[PDB]
Amino acid sequence: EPRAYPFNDVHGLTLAGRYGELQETEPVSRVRPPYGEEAWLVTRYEDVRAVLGDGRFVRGPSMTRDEPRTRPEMVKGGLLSMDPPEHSRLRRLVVKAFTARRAESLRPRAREIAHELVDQMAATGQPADLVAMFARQLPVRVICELLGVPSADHDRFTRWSGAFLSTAEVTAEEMQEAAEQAYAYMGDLIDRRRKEPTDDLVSALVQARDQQDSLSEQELLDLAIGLLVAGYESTTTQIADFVYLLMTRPELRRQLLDRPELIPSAVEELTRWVPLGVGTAAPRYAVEDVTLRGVTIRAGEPVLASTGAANRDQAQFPDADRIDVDRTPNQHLGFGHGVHHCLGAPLARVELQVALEVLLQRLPGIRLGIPETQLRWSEGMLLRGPLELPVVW
Ligand SMILES: CC[C@H]1OC(=O)/C=C/[C@H](C)[C@@H](O[C@@H]2O[C@H](C)C[C@H](N(C)C)[C@H]2O)[C@@H](C)C[C@@H](C)C(=O)/C=C/C=C/[C@@H]1CO[C@@H]1O[C@H](C)[C@@H](O)[C@@H](OC)[C@H]1OC
Ligand code: HEM
Repeated sequence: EPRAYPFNDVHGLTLAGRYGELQETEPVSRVRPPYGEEAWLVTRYEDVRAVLGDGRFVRGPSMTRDEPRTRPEMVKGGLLSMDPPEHSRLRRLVVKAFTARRAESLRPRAREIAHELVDQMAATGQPADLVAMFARQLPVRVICELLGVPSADHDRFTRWSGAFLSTAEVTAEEMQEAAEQAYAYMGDLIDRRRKEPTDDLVSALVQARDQQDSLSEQELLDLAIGLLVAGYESTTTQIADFVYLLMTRPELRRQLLDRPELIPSAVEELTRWVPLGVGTAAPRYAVEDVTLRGVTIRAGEPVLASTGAANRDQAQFPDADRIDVDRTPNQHLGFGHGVHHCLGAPLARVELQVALEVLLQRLPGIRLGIPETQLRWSEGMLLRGPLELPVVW
């Protein structure tokens, strides 16, 4: 009676047909995930937005509940596990430091890094793996620039970070050692910056004040590592998926080569269209009974709000399955909605823009150097994207 979930096949970016059916016949329905409790699934744009934006739907129970999910282990904590007012306080301090202006200031360093990565690929000759050499490299290096990790330390910081990716095949202790190295280093960097501040985010986070409040020592550290993990795999996977789409849809590539000024709009349309998640936004828990589409979600029940399906809802987006780089309006939920809206979105936007700009300017003939049907797709079961993208140019 509840349907087995996820519906998405991980071996591709296709939106499961089941979503559209439910948007039409059963917009609030029951699902059984591979791990964790049965939950409600909400699929219409208006309802998904309503859930992520409604005060009666909270994240705190995540910490004491068996969350609907695709993997046996549970990754808990961070800002996304918090509710106002505690969430509000931490978020006000972070954004006071992590401004859209800071994000934009990073575009020139993001481009320089992107050029380096493309040099390194040209150096080893076609076919190069776009995933290993570029997509897994650009976002963690940009996070290094953002935080203020000295250039000398970018390689070891990148090495430790790759062990946090859901696609890493390392043992538990290997991952554990990489995490303790990342924590110790970050705590030390924070301590330097406190007693000798520079222009980087760690310095600004240390000095951030809000009506006499400040971030504690532990807060600073947990927030810095939280930015890394929230900002690495997401961006890496979306770069891979966007270039995969550029390489397999000639009209998309051609539109952006003829008119690179369309890249920012194409980044929005692709963020809308790509159902990047295997499943949904982090479960929200009802704090009281809430009636939605005339179904009563009872207090305490978990609710999985699919931004993947919402972004492809025909009721909100004309001809929703079409990728249209000029689409307007495009009020997609690809960076979420409500108090947990992606804190890093201006910088993600910068990176994704830069990735496409540099790749298209350096390698305008970039294309797959194996057939599409032979691509290997990640089975990490959190996000969808290719494990390797061998490319020729
Ligand atoms: C795909 C996106 C997420 O990836 C993840 O959720 C990463 C999960 C990986 C797969 C985990 O590693 C696995 O642990 C198992 C116990 C063993 C397994 N192997 C060895 C067989 C191993 O692969 C976790 C436990 C790895 C550790 C280092 C970790 O805590 C990772 C955190 C990364 C979270 C990533 C980012 O999501 C962010 O999660 C936070 C909990 C939220 O607060 C928020 O960030 C502030 C969120 O992004 C919106
Ligand atoms: C293309 C890349 C990215 C995508 C598609 C993405 C998407 C998201 C989405 C959908 C959420 C809301 C999740 C939910 O409500 O369950 C979120 C939250 C968050 N993101 Fe991102 N994100 C990206 C990149 C980044 C970057 C680069 C950073 C930081 C540098 C970042 C930091 C965060 C943090 C800290 C949160 C939790 C915010 C909160 O709970 O208050 N993200 N992101």
